[PDB]
Amino acid sequence: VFAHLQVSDSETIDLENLKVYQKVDYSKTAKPLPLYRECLKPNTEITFTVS
RNA sequence: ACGAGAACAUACGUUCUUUGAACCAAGCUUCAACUCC
Repeated sequence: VFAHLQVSDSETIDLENLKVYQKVDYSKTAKPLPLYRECLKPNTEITFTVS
């Protein structure tokens, strides 16, 4: 079933939609962890072509 | 004082002419740059 799913990449997202976040863990109460990862800012549209 | 004596089975002559080791065939199939604290 996965040999017949054709998914491509996306078009090149503009570089202004990237934002560096703090990785926070929330088990009982939120506390930060020293790890920043460069994510996308929310409500950002990314376009794929899947067949 | 031998059915004997003398006498090269020798001379000449391209294993040679024509002939694709070719034809067909995806280096591909399945994978999250990821999990934990």
